[PDB]
Amino acid sequence: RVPNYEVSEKAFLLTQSKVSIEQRKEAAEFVLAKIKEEEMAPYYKYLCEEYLVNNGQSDLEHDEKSDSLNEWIKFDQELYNELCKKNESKIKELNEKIQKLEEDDEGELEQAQAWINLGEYYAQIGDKDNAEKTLGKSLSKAISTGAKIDVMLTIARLGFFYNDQLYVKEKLEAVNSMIEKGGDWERRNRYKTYYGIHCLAVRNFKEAAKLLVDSLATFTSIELTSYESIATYASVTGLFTLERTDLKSKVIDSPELLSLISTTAALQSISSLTISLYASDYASYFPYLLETYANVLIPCKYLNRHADFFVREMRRKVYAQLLESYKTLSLKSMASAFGVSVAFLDNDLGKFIPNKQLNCVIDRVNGIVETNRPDNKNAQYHLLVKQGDGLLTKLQKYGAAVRLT
Amino acid sequence: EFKKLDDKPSLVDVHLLESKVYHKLRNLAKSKASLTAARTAANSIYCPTQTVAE
Amino acid sequence: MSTDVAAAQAQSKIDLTKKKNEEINKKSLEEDDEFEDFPIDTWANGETIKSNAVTQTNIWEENWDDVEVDDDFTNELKAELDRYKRENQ
Repeated sequence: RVPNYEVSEKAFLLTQSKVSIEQRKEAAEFVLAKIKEEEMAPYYKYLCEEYLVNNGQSDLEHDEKSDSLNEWIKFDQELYNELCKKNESKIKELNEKIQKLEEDDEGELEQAQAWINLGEYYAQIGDKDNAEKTLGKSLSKAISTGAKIDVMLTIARLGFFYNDQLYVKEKLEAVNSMIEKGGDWERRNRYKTYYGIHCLAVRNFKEAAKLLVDSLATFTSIELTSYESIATYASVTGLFTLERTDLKSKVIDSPELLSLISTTAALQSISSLTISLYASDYASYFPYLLETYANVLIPCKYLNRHADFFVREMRRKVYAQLLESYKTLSLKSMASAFGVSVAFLDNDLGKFIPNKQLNCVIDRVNGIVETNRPDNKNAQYHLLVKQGDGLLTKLQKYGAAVRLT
Repeated sequence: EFKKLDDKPSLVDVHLLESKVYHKLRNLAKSKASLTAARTAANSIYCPTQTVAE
Repeated sequence: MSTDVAAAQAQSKIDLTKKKNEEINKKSLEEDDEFEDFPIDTWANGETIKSNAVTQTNIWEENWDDVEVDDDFTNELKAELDRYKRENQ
């Protein structure tokens, strides 16, 4: 249960090769250690299934790659023999003990509880298929509602372990049904953080942002990644989704973030960005951008998909707030503010502008940047009429279909 | 452990230290929560000059 | 399969016996379903259906990507270069 999210998190570092060499190597030593102790040999082999002849592969179990910077992934047949020994042993013994508890008769309580004990072993060794079955028998037999919440969650955690986001997706719909039927708050906190991390992994950061603020105030730690990590997820969602005012009020009215200060590199890079952004310092905004990229997105499982998406959107927001405060800027003045040369700026503005979410134009000959973004009645007009075409269209088709049938 | 065995005039002092701790970490949530505590502890009156000054 | 938003055109229509033959006719009119010619034509299986994250499999939401150029390389070259020019001024 508990060691599992540590392993998964470390392993992720070996999956990439865009992370630092010395950070990947310490992490690799750790993983081997728990391969021995916790039997994580099946997940070691799984990483090789996700490459096929992709960087991070050097395995002696199957094919190997010499363009990888990973070289600490190299299997042995000592690893493999040690596995079959341990697997065979543990399973025979532990099942035998569990079987006698089923024999002793009390249907609701004794049998149901015996069925849970299998699912912890199968979770531990990282097999999704066998875990699901044995924990399915537990849910089928009447047990307390809290337990049912625990066990559905346990299944949904194996989907983040392998990183199959869909696996998490399906199962947590079942939590949302049982959350009110159980009506328990202990585990309500946990739910908000799980479904939070689901939203984090996909492209819906609005939902995440509302769930993850709650996570800070009150935290349950079972089957959830370390609390320094939970602060790092909150700051990401807040900056991306919310704008100056909401964002600002949020990180001054969160004591939890402030009492913790910096404590790991990822947390530091995120927090730095924050201050600069609402405080209107753009000199130092830009080093922090580069820093977040390296130490926040790449290490995280759920934000490495968004590595590029993140930098893209963040340059838009910074620019938006600047454009808000100025009628005009000169390109050279706007460049000096960032700490980037004159030519450097023109490229960046010009990728955002035809897409039209920056809503400004650049007189090149005058060297000014003009801002023609409406906030009047003209702006409201643009929003509304676009939605009203959409009402027409929806009625048109559904109309036509019913008249004919 | 001293909530289970509280009979000490000495825990007014503990409460005050804690409040200072939290103030300088810059959370007011629990800076507030501890100042109330120390004040409750100083209702039964057994405090030195120094203690009330704090 | 589907076209447009999947649920908006899926609920709209179903087969009745009256309509059934008539659809078969429109497909035949075109000549082939046009999805069994495309694999023949590539001479194995595609190569550029995997070109982008949304293109690969439709399970993620849009990310509006089409260039796939990491921006971290270009930004480090920008940061360091403005700084040296200023320093040696």
